[PDB]
Amino acid sequence: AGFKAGVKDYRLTYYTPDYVVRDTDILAAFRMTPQPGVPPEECGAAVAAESSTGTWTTVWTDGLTSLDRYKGRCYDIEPVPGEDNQYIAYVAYPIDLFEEGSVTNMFTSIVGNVFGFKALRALRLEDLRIPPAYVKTFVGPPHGIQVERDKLNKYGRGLLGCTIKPKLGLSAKNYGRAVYECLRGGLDFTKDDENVNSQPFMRWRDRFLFVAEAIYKAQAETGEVKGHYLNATAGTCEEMMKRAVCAKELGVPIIMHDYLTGGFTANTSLAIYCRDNGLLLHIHRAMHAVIDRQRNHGIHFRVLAKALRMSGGDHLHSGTAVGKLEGEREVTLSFVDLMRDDYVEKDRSRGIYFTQDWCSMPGVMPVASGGIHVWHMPALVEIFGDDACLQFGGGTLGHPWGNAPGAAANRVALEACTQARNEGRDLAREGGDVIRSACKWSPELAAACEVWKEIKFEFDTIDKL
Amino acid sequence: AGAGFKAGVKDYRLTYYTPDYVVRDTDILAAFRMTPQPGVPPEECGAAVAAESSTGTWTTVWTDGLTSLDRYKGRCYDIEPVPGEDNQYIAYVAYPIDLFEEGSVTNMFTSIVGNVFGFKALRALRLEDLRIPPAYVKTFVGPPHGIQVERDKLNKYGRGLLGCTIKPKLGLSAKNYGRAVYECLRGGLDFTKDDENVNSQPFMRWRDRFLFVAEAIYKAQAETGEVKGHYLNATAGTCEEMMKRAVCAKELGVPIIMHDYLTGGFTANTSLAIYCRDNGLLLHIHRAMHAVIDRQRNHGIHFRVLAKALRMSGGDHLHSGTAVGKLEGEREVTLSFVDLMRDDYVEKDRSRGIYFTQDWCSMPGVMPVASGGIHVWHMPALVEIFGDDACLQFGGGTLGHPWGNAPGAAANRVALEACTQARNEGRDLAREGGDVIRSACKWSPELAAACEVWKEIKFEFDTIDKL
Amino acid sequence: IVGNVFGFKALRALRLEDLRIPPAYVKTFVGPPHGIQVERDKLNKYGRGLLGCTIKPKLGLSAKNYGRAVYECLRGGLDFTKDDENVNSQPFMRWRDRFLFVAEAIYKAQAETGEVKGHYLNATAGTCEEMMKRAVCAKELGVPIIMHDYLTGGFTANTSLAIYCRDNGLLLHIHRAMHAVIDRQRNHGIHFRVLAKALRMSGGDHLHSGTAVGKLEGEREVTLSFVDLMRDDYVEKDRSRGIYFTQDWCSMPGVMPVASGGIHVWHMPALVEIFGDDACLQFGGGTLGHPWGNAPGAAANRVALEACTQARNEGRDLAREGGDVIRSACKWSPELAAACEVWKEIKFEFDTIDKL
Amino acid sequence: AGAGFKAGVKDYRLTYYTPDYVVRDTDILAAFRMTPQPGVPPEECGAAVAAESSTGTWTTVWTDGLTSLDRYKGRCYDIEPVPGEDNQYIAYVAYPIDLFEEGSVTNMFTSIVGNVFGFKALRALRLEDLRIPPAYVKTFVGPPHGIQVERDKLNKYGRGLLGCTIKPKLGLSAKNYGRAVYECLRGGLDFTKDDENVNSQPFMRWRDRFLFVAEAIYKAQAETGEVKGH
Amino acid sequence: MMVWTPVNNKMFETFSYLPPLTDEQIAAQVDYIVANGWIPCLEFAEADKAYVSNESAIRFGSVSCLYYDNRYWTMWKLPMFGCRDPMQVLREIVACTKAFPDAYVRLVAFDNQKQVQIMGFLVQRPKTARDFQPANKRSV
Amino acid sequence: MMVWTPVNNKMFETFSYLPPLTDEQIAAQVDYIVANGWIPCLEFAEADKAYVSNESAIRFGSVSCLYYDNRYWTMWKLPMFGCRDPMQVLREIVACTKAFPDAYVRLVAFDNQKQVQIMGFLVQRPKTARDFQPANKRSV
Ligand SMILES: O=C(O)[C@@](O)(COP(=O)(O)O)[C@H](O)[C@H](O)COP(=O)(O)O
Ligand SMILES: O=C(O)[C@@](O)(COP(=O)(O)O)[C@H](O)[C@H](O)COP(=O)(O)O
Ligand SMILES: O=C(O)[C@@](O)(COP(=O)(O)O)[C@H](O)[C@H](O)COP(=O)(O)O
Ligand SMILES: [Mg+2]
Ligand SMILES: [Mg+2]
Ligand SMILES: [Mg+2]
Ligand SMILES: [Mg+2]
Repeated sequence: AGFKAGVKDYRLTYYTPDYVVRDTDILAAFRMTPQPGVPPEECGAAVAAESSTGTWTTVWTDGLTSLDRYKGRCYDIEPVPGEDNQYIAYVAYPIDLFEEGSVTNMFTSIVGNVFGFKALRALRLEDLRIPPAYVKTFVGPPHGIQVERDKLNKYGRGLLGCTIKPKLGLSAKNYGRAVYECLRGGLDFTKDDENVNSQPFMRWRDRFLFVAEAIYKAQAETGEVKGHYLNATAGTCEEMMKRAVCAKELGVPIIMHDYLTGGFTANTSLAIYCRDNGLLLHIHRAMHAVIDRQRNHGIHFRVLAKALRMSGGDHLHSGTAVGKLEGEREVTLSFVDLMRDDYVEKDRSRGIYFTQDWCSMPGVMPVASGGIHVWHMPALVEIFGDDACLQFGGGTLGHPWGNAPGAAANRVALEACTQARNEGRDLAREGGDVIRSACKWSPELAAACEVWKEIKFEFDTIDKL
Repeated sequence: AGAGFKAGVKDYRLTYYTPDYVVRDTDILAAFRMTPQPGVPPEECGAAVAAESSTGTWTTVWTDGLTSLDRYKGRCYDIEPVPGEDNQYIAYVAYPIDLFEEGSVTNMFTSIVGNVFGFKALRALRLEDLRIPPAYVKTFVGPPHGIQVERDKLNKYGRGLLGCTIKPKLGLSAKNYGRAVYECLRGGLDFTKDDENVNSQPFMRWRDRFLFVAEAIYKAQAETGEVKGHYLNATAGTCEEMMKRAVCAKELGVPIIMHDYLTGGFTANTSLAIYCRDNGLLLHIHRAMHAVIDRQRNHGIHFRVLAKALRMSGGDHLHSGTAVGKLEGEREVTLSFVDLMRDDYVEKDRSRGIYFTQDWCSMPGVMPVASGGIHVWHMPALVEIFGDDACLQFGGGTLGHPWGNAPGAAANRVALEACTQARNEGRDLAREGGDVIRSACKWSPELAAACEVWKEIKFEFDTIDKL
Repeated sequence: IVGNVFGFKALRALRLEDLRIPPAYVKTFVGPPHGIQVERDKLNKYGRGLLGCTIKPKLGLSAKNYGRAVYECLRGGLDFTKDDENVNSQPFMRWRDRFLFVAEAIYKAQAETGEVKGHYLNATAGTCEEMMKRAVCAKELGVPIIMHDYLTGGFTANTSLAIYCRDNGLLLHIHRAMHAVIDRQRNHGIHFRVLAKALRMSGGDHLHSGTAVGKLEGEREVTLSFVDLMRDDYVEKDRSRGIYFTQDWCSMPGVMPVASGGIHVWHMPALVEIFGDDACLQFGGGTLGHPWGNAPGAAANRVALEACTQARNEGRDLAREGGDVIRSACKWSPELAAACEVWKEIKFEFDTIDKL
Repeated sequence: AGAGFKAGVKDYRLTYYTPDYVVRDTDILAAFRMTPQPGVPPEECGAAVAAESSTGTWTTVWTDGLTSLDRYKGRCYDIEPVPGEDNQYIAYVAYPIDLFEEGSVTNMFTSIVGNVFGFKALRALRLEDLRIPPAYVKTFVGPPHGIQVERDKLNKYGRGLLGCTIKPKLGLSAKNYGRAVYECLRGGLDFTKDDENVNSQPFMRWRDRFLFVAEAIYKAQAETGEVKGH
Repeated sequence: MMVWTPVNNKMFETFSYLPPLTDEQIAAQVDYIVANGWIPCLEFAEADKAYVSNESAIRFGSVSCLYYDNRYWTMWKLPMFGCRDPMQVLREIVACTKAFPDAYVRLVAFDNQKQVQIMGFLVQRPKTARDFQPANKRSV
Repeated sequence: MMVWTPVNNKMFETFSYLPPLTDEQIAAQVDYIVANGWIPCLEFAEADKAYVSNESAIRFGSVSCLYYDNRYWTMWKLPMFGCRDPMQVLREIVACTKAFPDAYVRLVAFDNQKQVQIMGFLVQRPKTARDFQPANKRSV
């Protein structure tokens, strides 16, 4: 076997249906739509080749190494029922292909170029099996759910937060004023909006100082630990770190980062800084729906969530099912389990293509946020249980009596639903009764219930399983 | 009493649909291709996009009264139905310059594309274009050097530059990497490069590669008498690791590094571009992952926006597509990327998918890089599309030559120079290109061997991302 | 001295028994960061042995549970608690989380009792840079003491850490993990007396000495030789004690011996008799195994120690009257009585391998 | 009443001898050659070694109940009597990967060999082997270069490399050290080396040696045309 | 519009925003502990040690992030490992509050699989406390 | 199970966990000082200066390690160098406590060869002190 110049089919090297996957291989499940006339075996092989070791024509240098050892392998292809031209192609990648601890590198191989190939009409990465041997190369989340609860001294219920609004346009002093009023009413956290970084209307360091004053005021007033996710997202790594250092120096508990718009390289650096300095790290998934909305093309959020758990974050937005942004109940639950649990079994009915073993990597707190309000509380508690943060921005700052009553309304709702569950009530069946009873008891909650009673977000789902 | 706080939900269009708004020269403008859910009016959908990418949320908040929503709100100022579509619209949104962090592509994307693509009320959304005004452009450091400076540093004029990705993508040792690099460069290529996914791995650690590659660069440069480089990949898992790799390149005195701007991310990329400016390194940008975002017509972000973003964040080269190679990118769309990345001023032209006039206010131009499944027979088409200010990259097209890398390189170099000469002589490459290559394959044995192996190889498929 | 010669084909076995370190060489070492007198002075603790306790289970506790256990131990009358030698940073408990919760616990117990408290925070790490980061955190928390596993971390790291502790005013507890790999057998290896001298030179404020009576091997007379070699300024040659050379320490500070491992309240008189006041006596299982929990466990140990100390001061012979002293104390203190009952039958009596 | 806290001493084997345990592919495994004291059963000795190198101490502690000993405990899962020895056994112990600090050989040794070799209940103990699973191996940076890279940097292939320790071990001056090095290297050795105990001493300070050795390396390399090192 | 009072309105984490728990309601929470196999425990603190504070930070460099004093309270006896009898828990509540009638007392429970406290609420406050409001006086 | 009280249960280092020392027991400790040739001394402090505190650390950078205020007390007269008469020591205890009836007073002794305090215990607390428990009230 020597060097023969020229083009041959990818399938001769990269389609290996008799391959038995190794427990250290990274596996990918791609939903692929070949161009007409391109056999699925050749398409799957092309995806395997061009995401691992191969190019479009035979190269002599292959002979200096062992393609057998390094090649990506398309090892199974299954037609998708109800589709005439969609297939799931399974690809196995040797662990040697990957830089240790680098989500950036993993994505560069698996999703770097293959989505642009002329020979395919569409491609979606549905799932990735990250083996324990690769998981162990990552620092991972700075703290994780248990440590976070222990540092905050908060147990037995979901956490409550709130994004300050309007998104942009408030001064630093008005930002802290809004924060103090929200926190003092019973919210655990407030947060910078994802796009609040540093701007002409409000420079970051001014915000950080006034927010620190607000946190400490509300904490002293209520006797409960408080925090506000200060946004470290910035134009450069140096600016991001400056922002993290100021948070450290103010003694405040938590910062946030937009991992996709800032990027994985910055995110991983920030997570390492947070581990080393004891800061909690809230992760905002801004831009994810550019990538993860459509069924035929992109990357499913389950992969983006796994990637974040690896790169590092103490919280990650999960979707709400019931709010203004898309994300069906069962898919949301799959995200919750993948981000919190140590071991998640393959379950195709849930969209989980591979068994995922996290080998004791800390769990990430899911965050439910976006167009939620008090009437959603029983459904949210039922979906997430206690280990979640539920965020009410509009649902707090839109309360007719202001932020502190808005916060109290949300806190009473959460506590009433939690108490009812503990007492043995079935929130899926009796949730309406539970919230109604609470609205009849608390004037603050009653005011919220009245304003938002008719408000629902019910649309056809785009990202169906 | 005047206008006070009224709690509750109202239509976004009451505040955010402003069809009589006259855009300001400092506004950032966005053109969104929007597919509303049944029963949602386009005006409401456009208003929702403007609201939730600027100042608004789903219910009225009292804090609006403390500031001036008029001053800060994003504004949907025009909606046009799409010809040939029953439920698609172009919604135009204007954002005041005050909404944006100076010098931060990260911040600009966080607002414009952060949340709105996930709204239940829309079925699909694509960001087609952005108008970046000069007053915002001027806040960016931008490309470390740009085309003119790069040519002047390399002492290379009068033709496209030639490059080549080492293959196999992964699996070569550091020493074999340098061996392949030396053989490629010495045959007539200006550059070689690490594959986008070559960072640091068990089979080859980055610092070993950088050293052997340095030896190869300097060997080939001494042999040929022409300046040589190899794009050493600084892409890494953390900013600290990325910077260590850039520092090593600096300390070896080599000309150029590379970064995967989308998989590494804008925050890291901007930092790296600033480092390259301060230390005199060229920065080649690979667009790995772009097609995840930019392939489909109905949803995502068009590459023209991702290209503008990179010019702002900073890069000396950026992959543009080839038209004729293995990856998708139609000729006219490729030319729009070329002009948007190279030129100082690009006029609105809907026929080209250019929705806004773009003024770069003297920000340096970025060298387009044509790469992916190209070979010698494509040379006339590439020279005709790109002219001289481009890098043409042949990985498989060099390392797949039957006589090895140096003859492969020479074949590509002869083909390029033959087409350039013909162009200069007034020959129409669009019509005479085949003749030019055939004449050159007859003269050069190295080229003849390449011509024979790849004569029948074409990449012709239905285009997904049609204008 | 020990680099290559133990592997020579021409010998069947080789054991380094002793080293005479002359004053002119001793004087080239920074030595212990503080030493016994300075440690007592910083802690404001005089007139009795110090009492400590290793948190258990060895591994598997969360950072918050670690601090919880520490607070409960310290508040009952122990001077110190400690990380187990193998508690460094792990998936179940990362080091910085532990350091913070332990700081909370130390300061809570100190405020509650009015006595200075500490917890030996383990700086032992995979690299010198990681070790130093851990030391720096302890410095920044204002806590009194850290620990290092000198043999598994190694002498180069240990010497660096001791110098850091001198420069920043941290006490340094030294754990001798791995020593028995080297020092157990009579025919081959290096006797602990040499490993102890080496530690005194490299630097440590405390060093484990063995107990005689507990779960790990170390006969009474040999233990006493370690105590004298680590504490005293001058130790005369005495072959009957296994001391092959006169050792002159030329004013190098003394290291506090630490008696640890399978000891409990019934051993208290023997321990006080062996060590006198200048030692730390550590009760891990002997505190966290008390039927009423950590604070009562700590109180039991503190009462036992104080009762034995008082009795000794009064002229009672602990070698002959020790049993009576503990019995009288168990009758007076309910906490001690509960400990006495649980461990009454528990002894560790086996043939000694490392005989002189 | 479920299983609660019972103060006092019980046999280690009740918790730490688990002969039916199926080892996981991520467990660190140890093979210990153990010699128990008379009257100590091998199961109890093996269990004690497992316990005291993982989670256990000599008496029952209440804090076990706050965590999961099943998840964290070391497990003696097999005992083999030794060929020709009445009182020697190989005890096999499995340690969950969670017990170990990533990238730290120091930590791994501290658990596995930290205290157990000193237990009164054993007469002797030898650690014979360790199975380091891939998931733990991958947490280490490992060798700076390794064989292939070394050969490639030195440009040396097709034969063993040749070296030489300078002698006498101690007592040479820096200038005489470099003199000896140059003469060795120039005659065909690839490497010379400092003796293990040559660090910095009154007869030869390290930086003086490093400079003269540099001169010697470069002189021999220029003379022979082969890469040299010391 | 009602105004949430900032004066003497201190809270106590889970369930502090609800009406005070009746004996029946406390009993139901204990049933929930037992039903789920969690480990009940009681903790208590004198008034001066009840709420988070910062005093120890005087000794620190720039390392106060997520450090607070008074998160740890004092354990009543030991966690009730193996307890499957709700009446035993309630009896310990009576015994704890009898021994420390001027202390704050909270009932907590631990999950040993997650290794975290999984529930908790206040069961006693000192009669002398004047820093909290009854439910109907939280807003004015 | 008895619970060790965290409230008003301050201790005083050596011998504080035993029953209060009788006059005979104090005399026996003095005999021990004299028998060993150690140097007796008395020290005293007002209540506010009796227990370790952190207040001076407000003036520091990151150098609080093993710094505490109130470790030093005030010397009564001078150490009794050359004293070999236990009755003289006992008389000074009386004189010191009479002069400062509201102060904490401790008896200490020094070894000039080790150059360290070699023993010490409290001999008086103020009658107004309410921050300590009698032996039978240390657990409940
Ligand atoms: O900007 C916003 O819209 C929010 O602040 C919610 O505001 P409201 O609470 O006022 O709705 C959140 O960032 C989104 O929920 C993020 O979406 P996701 O969680 O899906 O990533
Ligand atoms: O990995 C590859 O496939 C390449 O190295 C080309 O190899 P060949 O030269 O052997 O084809 C380039 O990275 C792609 O061209 C990038 O695509 P684009 O330029 O469209 O971003
Ligand atoms: O790990 C242990 O076993 C200990 O924590 C004691 O625990 P217990 O108090 O529960 O016995 C000590 O590290 C050993 O005593 C060290 O031995 P040595 O002092 O001989 O070096
Ligand atoms: Mg937001
Ligand atoms: Mg490539
Ligand atoms: Mg130990
Ligand atoms: Mg040698």
